[PDB]
Amino acid sequence: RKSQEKQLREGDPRKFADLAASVGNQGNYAQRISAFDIDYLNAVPNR
Amino acid sequence: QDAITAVINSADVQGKYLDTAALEKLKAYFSTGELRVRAATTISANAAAIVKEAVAKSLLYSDITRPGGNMYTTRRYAACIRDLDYYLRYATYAMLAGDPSILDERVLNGLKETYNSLGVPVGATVQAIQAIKEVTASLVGADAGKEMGIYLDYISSGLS
Amino acid sequence: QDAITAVINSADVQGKYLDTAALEKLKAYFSTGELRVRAATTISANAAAIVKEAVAKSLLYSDITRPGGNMYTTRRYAACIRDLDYYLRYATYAMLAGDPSILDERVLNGLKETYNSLGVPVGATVQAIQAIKEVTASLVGADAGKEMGIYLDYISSGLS
Amino acid sequence: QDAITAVINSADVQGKYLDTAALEKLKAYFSTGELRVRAATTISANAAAIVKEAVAKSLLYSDITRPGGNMYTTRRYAACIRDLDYYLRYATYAMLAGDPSILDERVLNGLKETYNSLGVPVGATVQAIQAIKEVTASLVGADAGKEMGIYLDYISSGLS
Amino acid sequence: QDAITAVINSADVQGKYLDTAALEKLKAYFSTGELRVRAATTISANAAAIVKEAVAKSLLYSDITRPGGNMYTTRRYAACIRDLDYYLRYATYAMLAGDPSILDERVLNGLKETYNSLGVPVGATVQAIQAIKEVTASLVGADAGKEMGIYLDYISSGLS
Amino acid sequence: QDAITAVINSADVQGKYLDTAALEKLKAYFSTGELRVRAATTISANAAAIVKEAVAKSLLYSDITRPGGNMYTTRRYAACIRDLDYYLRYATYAMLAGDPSILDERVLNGLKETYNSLGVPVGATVQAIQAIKEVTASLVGADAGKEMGIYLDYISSGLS
Amino acid sequence: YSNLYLKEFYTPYPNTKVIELGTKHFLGRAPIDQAEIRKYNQILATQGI
Amino acid sequence: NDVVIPSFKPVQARIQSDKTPILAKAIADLAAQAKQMDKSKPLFIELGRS
Amino acid sequence: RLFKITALVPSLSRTRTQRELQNTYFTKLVPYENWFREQQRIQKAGGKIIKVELATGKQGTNAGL
Amino acid sequence: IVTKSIVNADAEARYLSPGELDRIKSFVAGGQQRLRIAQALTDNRERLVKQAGDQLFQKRPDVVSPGGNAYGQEMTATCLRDLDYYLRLVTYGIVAGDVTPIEEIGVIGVREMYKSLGTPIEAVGEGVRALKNAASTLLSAEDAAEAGSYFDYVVGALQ
Amino acid sequence: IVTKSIVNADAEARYLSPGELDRIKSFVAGGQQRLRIAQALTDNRERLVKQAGDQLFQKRPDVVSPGGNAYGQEMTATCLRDLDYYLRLVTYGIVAGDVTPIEEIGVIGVREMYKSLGTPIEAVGEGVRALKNAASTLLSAEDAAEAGSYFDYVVGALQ
Amino acid sequence: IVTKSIVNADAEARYLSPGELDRIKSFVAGGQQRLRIAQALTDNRERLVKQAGDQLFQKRPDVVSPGGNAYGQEMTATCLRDLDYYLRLVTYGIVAGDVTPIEEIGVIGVREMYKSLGTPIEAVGEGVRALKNAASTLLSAEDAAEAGSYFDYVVGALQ
Amino acid sequence: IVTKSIVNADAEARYLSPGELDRIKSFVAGGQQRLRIAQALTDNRERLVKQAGDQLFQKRPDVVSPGGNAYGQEMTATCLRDLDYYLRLVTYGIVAGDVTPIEEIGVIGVREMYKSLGTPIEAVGEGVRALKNAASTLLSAEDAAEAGSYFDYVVGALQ
Ligand SMILES: CCC1=C(C)/C(=C/C2=NC(=C\c3[nH]c(/C=C4\NC(=O)[C@H](C)[C@H]4CC)c(C)c3CCC(=O)O)/C(CCC(=O)O)=C2C)NC1=O
Ligand SMILES: CCC1=C(C)/C(=C/C2=NC(=C\c3[nH]c(/C=C4\NC(=O)[C@H](C)[C@H]4CC)c(C)c3CCC(=O)O)/C(CCC(=O)O)=C2C)NC1=O
Ligand SMILES: CCC1=C(C)/C(=C/C2=NC(=C\c3[nH]c(/C=C4\NC(=O)[C@H](C)[C@H]4CC)c(C)c3CCC(=O)O)/C(CCC(=O)O)=C2C)NC1=O
Ligand SMILES: CCC1=C(C)/C(=C/C2=NC(=C\c3[nH]c(/C=C4\NC(=O)[C@H](C)[C@H]4CC)c(C)c3CCC(=O)O)/C(CCC(=O)O)=C2C)NC1=O
Ligand SMILES: CCC1=C(C)/C(=C/C2=NC(=C\c3[nH]c(/C=C4\NC(=O)[C@H](C)[C@H]4CC)c(C)c3CCC(=O)O)/C(CCC(=O)O)=C2C)NC1=O
Ligand SMILES: CCC1=C(C)/C(=C/C2=NC(=C\c3[nH]c(/C=C4\NC(=O)[C@H](C)[C@H]4CC)c(C)c3CCC(=O)O)/C(CCC(=O)O)=C2C)NC1=O
Ligand SMILES: CCC1=C(C)/C(=C/C2=NC(=C\c3[nH]c(/C=C4\NC(=O)[C@H](C)[C@H]4CC)c(C)c3CCC(=O)O)/C(CCC(=O)O)=C2C)NC1=O
Ligand SMILES: CCC1=C(C)/C(=C/C2=NC(=C\c3[nH]c(/C=C4\NC(=O)[C@H](C)[C@H]4CC)c(C)c3CCC(=O)O)/C(CCC(=O)O)=C2C)NC1=O
Repeated sequence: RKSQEKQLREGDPRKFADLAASVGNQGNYAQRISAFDIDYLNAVPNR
Repeated sequence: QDAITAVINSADVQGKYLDTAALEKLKAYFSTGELRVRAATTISANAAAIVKEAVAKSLLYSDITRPGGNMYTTRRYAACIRDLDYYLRYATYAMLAGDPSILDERVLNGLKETYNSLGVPVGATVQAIQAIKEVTASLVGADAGKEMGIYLDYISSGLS
Repeated sequence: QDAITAVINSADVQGKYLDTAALEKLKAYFSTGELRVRAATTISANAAAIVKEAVAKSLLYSDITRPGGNMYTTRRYAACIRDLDYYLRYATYAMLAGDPSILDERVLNGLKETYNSLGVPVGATVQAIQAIKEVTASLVGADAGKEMGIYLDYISSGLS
Repeated sequence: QDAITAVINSADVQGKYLDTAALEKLKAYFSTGELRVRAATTISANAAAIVKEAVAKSLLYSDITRPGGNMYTTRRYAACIRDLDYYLRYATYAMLAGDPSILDERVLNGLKETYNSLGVPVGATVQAIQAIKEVTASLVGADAGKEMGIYLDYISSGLS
Repeated sequence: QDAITAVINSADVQGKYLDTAALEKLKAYFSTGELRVRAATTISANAAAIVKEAVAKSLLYSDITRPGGNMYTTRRYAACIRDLDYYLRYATYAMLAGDPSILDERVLNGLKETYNSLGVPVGATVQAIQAIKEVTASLVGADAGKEMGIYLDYISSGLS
Repeated sequence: QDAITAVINSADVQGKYLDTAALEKLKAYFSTGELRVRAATTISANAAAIVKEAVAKSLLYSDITRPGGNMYTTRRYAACIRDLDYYLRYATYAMLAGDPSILDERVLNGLKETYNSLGVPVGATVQAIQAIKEVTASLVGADAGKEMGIYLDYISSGLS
Repeated sequence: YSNLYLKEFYTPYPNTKVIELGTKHFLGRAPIDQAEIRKYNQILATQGI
Repeated sequence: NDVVIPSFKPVQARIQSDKTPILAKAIADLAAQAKQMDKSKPLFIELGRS
Repeated sequence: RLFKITALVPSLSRTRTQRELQNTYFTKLVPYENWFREQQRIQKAGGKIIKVELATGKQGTNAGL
Repeated sequence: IVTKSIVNADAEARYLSPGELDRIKSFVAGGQQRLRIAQALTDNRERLVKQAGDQLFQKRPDVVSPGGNAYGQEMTATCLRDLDYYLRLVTYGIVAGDVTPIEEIGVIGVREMYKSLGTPIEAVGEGVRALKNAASTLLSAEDAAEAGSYFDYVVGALQ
Repeated sequence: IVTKSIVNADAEARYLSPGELDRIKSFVAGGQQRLRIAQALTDNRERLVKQAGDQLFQKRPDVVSPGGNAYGQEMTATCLRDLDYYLRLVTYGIVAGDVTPIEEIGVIGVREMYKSLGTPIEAVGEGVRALKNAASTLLSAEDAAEAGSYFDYVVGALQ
Repeated sequence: IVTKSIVNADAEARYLSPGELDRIKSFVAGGQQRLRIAQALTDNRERLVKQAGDQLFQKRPDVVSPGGNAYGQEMTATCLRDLDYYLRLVTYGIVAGDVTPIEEIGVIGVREMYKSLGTPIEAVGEGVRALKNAASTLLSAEDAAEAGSYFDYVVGALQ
Repeated sequence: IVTKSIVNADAEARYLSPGELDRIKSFVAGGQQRLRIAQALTDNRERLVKQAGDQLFQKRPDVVSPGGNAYGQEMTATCLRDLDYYLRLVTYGIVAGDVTPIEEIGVIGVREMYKSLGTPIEAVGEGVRALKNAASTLLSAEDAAEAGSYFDYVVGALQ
């Protein structure tokens, strides 16, 4: 309790934390394509 | 050299004072310097994106990056990116000077000697400079893209 | 040195007599000496309470008084109280003189050498002097707290 | 110098041949060289991860990376990463040599002079080298982490 | 550094935005820049005349230019003119920057070491810089001569 | 006084009008005023139960309610109930104003001297006010509970 | 380039001192200010001598 | 063996901005420029400014 | 990997009174990663680069230089 | 309206009424429109004050007559500053919802003041009426009813 | 820009050439517009960081994705703090008129810092591009051009 | 002045710093005044060479004297042709804005040329000073300042 | 007088005792009379040096006599310059309230200086006595008492 009561110093990471929550945007989900079925030797295109 | 310095030199070697045609040339340069500076700023913005888009347009997924090609080894890929960054940067300098003499003095001097010594393919370089020119003419607009494409085509024509 | 002695010295090294600007400086000092003396009296009242409140604000219940910190040993806690009492006392002397030269001559002379020799943390000292300044500016009022905070911030700035 | 070269030197300055105690020292070195080489390989694996974890343990989210601290400017952050990579690399060299003389000759020679000239905090450097030592002793195991921590503590003790 | 760059740095190391006192400092600099530029122009006019008048005021017809003095040899007279031109030029730079840090960084760094190594008399140099200051304060006016004499007296005080 | 009249008084001492900073403060006050109204209703619901739970948690079955204490007598117990009822009511008023100065001017003017002269203990009142703060924070909610607790702690700090 | 010079000046001397001993030999004079020590220290950092 | 020049110790100046006394005269003259009547806009708005 | 270069330097700034013949024109070998900044430095003086030739190196080889 | 409700419930022994809490809720709901009206009146300070003062001198030429009080450039500048002060207090009252800022800054002792200054009260009142008419023409219609009714309080309280 | 010309003429033994004095006089003339642009970017900082985080996390969702660096509230707060730092350095470069006091604090060693932090530099460049777009919407045309100047320098520097 | 900034930023691996872009934009703005000054010095050349020969041969009569170099009509015609050359190079430097295309043609090897021609260089410096005085009489104040700039460079160069 | 009490309480480990604070408050009160006395002695300096040289050379004619030191115009000008110096130090001691900043510059090594200059010290004491008499004629009674204080200190010091 005595670590939270001093004061967050200027230029902290917490001040911009609230802004991050406001923007939201959870990142994208996994593609699900499996590296065993990619067939990478045939899948690469020339040019 | 400049366009200003070229006009001053052409007036100097005759012993001529600055007549009205030279003043017309300098005033045309002072008119075009606005878009020259704005074009140089936005080309200095995203030069790496221009080089990336140019190799993705022209050189990637060919046989050149396959084994046997000249861009197979990763030091050769880095040298390719370096050469394209050189072409774009010196074309920016020649665009802001308004005179292609720095291309003749600093880039196009002994370059075919080097590219025939190392076995560098010349036609793929010309097509890469062409893709550079298309990308920066799209990025900067048509009106400054003309002057950018003039010096990039100067590099392409002197290379061939 | 004083503010009086500094004015006399600045008039002396030119060989100048006391002109009207120096008389303005001395008369401003003779105007401000009232609150200077009253502030020095009430700071001399409760210096121990100021140091106690300052360590309770800044240094206590941190890792500094925990083992591993620089104020863990009880002789080091007593040395901390001694250093803070020194800062407050010499700031009182510099406030009543109206000239920070005694801080430069008696406190700030070889102090960073000592604090880097002993491994004393400098930022915690600066914070403690800041808490001293806030406590005495609350205790004495704003009008003399400005002049007290000037010399305490002088000690803090020379320490850093 | 080596442990081999130190044994040969200590036998040489007496004019002594290789007696059985020196052969014991060399055979102990030839026994320990297995884990010496394996430890050096896995430390050369992920040195950047070790330095990243060490600054995340010790130096990050402090006042040192805040403005006013010595790691605020981004060139100073890059110099901090460079110094920690130096400490880890030369500790790897001293671990594989089995003799701390290269630390005395190449790192610890004029380093306190430099760190007191630039105003670099010494205690934060010692704690960063300590966090380096804990991370690599976790990463390599206890049996080679002892010998890694010996030379890292040698750097820490000579720095102080 | 500048006065602008010093204000920006002092606001930066706190993490502070540009408060009204810093804006007052920058607006005072933007007020004084007029006479700063005009003074720098007329000092760049006749620097050789200023150095000539200064050596004719202070150093000439003394024992210093007599044999046995430090300005007897003609290469030493040329080195004297070079040093005085350096003092005037760097004082012009510090006057136009409005911050004496370039004097501390480029002139006053290792200068007493050099002048005590070569046996250069320091007091005659101080009197020559004083004569420089009087000549340029007469030449530029009192209002810019104050700011010129501040940095010339800074060089004189750091030299002693 | 309100938060609105505080904003108006601050702008009136400045001598300017209500532009965007004061307008944004007023928009903030309006947005919290909705939940402030809802909290005023839910506090005026069961003020008697709040005082009853507070005295049952804190003051009952102690030495002050026993014979030989300040709350022994029936008129003294009724005065205690009405004082806690006041502290709740004026903390409700200071919550709805968004401003503690009306609360200070109303009760903290003379309650210090009154509790001094009557021999009323201060710390038991501070404990009772803290019990009111816990009961109202449990009853109303989180953010309106801490809004109530700000002014209740203001009362408890003014009595101490 | 030769390993001789590597054994005379790089091996008994640190990375800080080799900058001055390397600009004394080639350029004929000490390094000028701190930034000229910083660039050469980065070159001795991620590249060889 | 000891290093001849380890680094360059940064030295602080003994004048920051309080001197340079018409940068300093400008601080004052311009701070007092704000509160002298500023006649550019109508006069009635310029008697009501504290 | 070395190059054989023949090049010329202008020396425009000062009127040299010494021999200074080697510098204006030379035929020298330069290593691989060195010819880069040599190229750049020769172009800084406006120097003509006459002929670049391979001395050492087979082009198109990847390992072993 | 919060201060007045609190002191009215302070005179009694009881809390704030449900009716009064509805008043505070409706005042909060209309507060954003009141800030818009304050925005328009802040940004139209110059021309509103000048048009109202010149309408006053159009109606009442006695003040700018040489026997009058507002004779001369400085006196008429102070006249326009008085109208500026009253428009500022009207904006404060539009924002607060009370008339206690208008009252205790500019209403409560103004008769004795303008008696000792030699200034007629009715011409002040006619100038504030001109301000009411001008700000009524600038704003939206029932928004102008809102602004002009606070102006109406100032006009009726000056006389 | 004065330190630039001073060290530029200081490497030479010559004085400051009067064309450099002309450029200093012109910068001294334009300093008032520079100060207004810097104050306009100053007071509206949290809007710019909000819209920059908006446009960035709409553009690149991998920092939002748990494999990326800016995953969670603490890491996304550090991300918006980095964008706040870069906006602050852009205001410094707007006042100073030349990109030295912003490159000295934000550019000169940024690639190895972000490499040993794990974050990609292209996402930071896209964040400064979003800051440039939001400040272009916030300012007028001649102000957005002169702000997009230094924003453009940062975007070119981070790549 | 564009070649100066270009080779200045070209020795470095950095781009053109935008303070240099500001000085190029300011030179682009002042180019019209530069062109008018150059045309005014252009059309009035023979007056300037006449008054320069006037003031020089009044100042130094040894070139007129038969031991000096400019003795006779042919040598004095070559002398005024040299002054014509220097006026032409001054107009080139006025247009270019920086003294590179005039030093490249008239300054960089002039001392050994005039030494192996027998002429003194101080008389040439006095001739360019006379050209500066005559052009100062020919132009307005802000034009004579900016012409005496490059004339001053030539006078300092010939010494 | 503040440095006196400060080093006085500083040799001890105690604070400034409040009787010393009373004497500092009283000196702070009398500082205005001190400043008026110092300005009155300031503006009338050349009268005081004239009358001091008058009364001294009437009193002791050996400095006028060629065996004495102050023989000739140069030596008598140096003599009146010494009297000017001592009047200046007396004004310093009048402002400072205690004789430390005047003894530090004029008293502490004066006997060996005047001994190795050849001048007698008693004539200097008579000169400061003449300065005291002229300033006693120049000032009022309570001002001449407080000036003759420090003049008396100098006269006692030179003997
Ligand atoms: C400023 C003007 C300028 C240029 C252009 C220049 C080019 C240049 N390109 C080189 C190599 C190279 N250049 C290329 C470039 C290419 N090969 C391809 O397949 C593509 C068609 C093309 C890229 C678009 C490659 C792949 C190498 C690597 C050869 C090697 O090093 O093994 C080399 C050999 C040494 C080195 O890179 O560091 C030079 C000097 N030097 C200059 O001073
Ligand atoms: C008048 C000016 C003046 C000062 C300040 C001064 C300081 C001073 N502080 C010392 C120690 C110390 N100073 C501190 C102070 C601190 N360490 C912390 O963690 C805090 C940040 C800070 C207290 C606020 C401590 C803890 C020691 C004990 C070190 C030791 O003795 O083992 C010592 C070593 C010997 C001794 O105390 O008796 C000196 C000389 N001397 C002076 O003449
Ligand atoms: C509306 C603002 C306001 C307040 C708060 C107020 C308080 C107040 N409390 C009083 C007494 C009292 N106050 C207390 C209070 C307490 N005893 C304790 O042990 C506890 C610490 C505390 C109860 C929580 C007691 C016991 C008395 C009567 C003491 C006596 O018999 O004289 C009196 C003297 C007259 C009386 O009421 O009997 C006043 C005026 N007056 C005001 O105008
Ligand atoms: C092989 C042995 C060896 C070391 C260690 C070495 C260090 C060294 N560290 C330096 C700077 C620095 N060193 C640090 C390091 C630190 N500051 C802190 O706050 C932390 C406690 C610590 C990092 C853990 C920093 C921040 C600078 C930047 C100072 C500056 O350049 O402005 C410099 C100045 C020039 C430069 O970096 O390029 C040297 C020479 N040189 C060597 O040859
Ligand atoms: C915020 C509340 C407030 C008000 C209302 C106010 C009025 C006010 N009006 C004044 C003068 C004046 N006021 C007027 C007013 C008028 N001319 C007329 O005939 C009209 C009826 C009226 C215009 C509405 C005139 C002519 C003077 C100058 C009188 C003098 O200088 O003696 C003065 C004295 C000079 C000054 O300090 O400006 C005050 C204080 N001050 C306040 O703080
Ligand atoms: C003013 C000069 C300056 C810079 C440039 C700077 C960068 C900086 N970025 C950091 C972290 C960070 N920086 C980012 C960055 C990003 N989020 C992303 O996905 C993007 C790639 C990018 C921003 C949109 C993240 C995610 C962290 C936290 C990483 C970690 O905790 O390991 C940290 C370590 C934590 C801290 O102490 O703040 C520093 C020092 N600090 C400075 O003082
Ligand atoms: C544009 C660059 C440029 C310069 C500077 C230049 C100088 C120049 N001056 C020359 C002669 C001369 N120059 C002068 C000069 C002077 N009369 C005096 O007394 C004064 C010292 C001075 C001028 C006022 C004289 C007298 C001669 C003829 C000398 C002779 O015939 O030997 C000649 C040889 C004759 C010729 O071919 O014109 C050259 C080349 N030529 C150039 O193309
Ligand atoms: C402010 C402190 C201070 C003192 C006290 C002072 C004394 C002083 N008196 C001097 C000379 C002198 N002083 C006197 C003095 C006198 N004429 C007489 O007959 C009387 C005995 C006496 C004055 C009435 C004379 C005659 C000389 C010239 C002696 C000589 O040239 O050898 C000189 C040497 C010449 C000079 O540089 O002025 C000094 C330094 N200088 C100082 O800076």
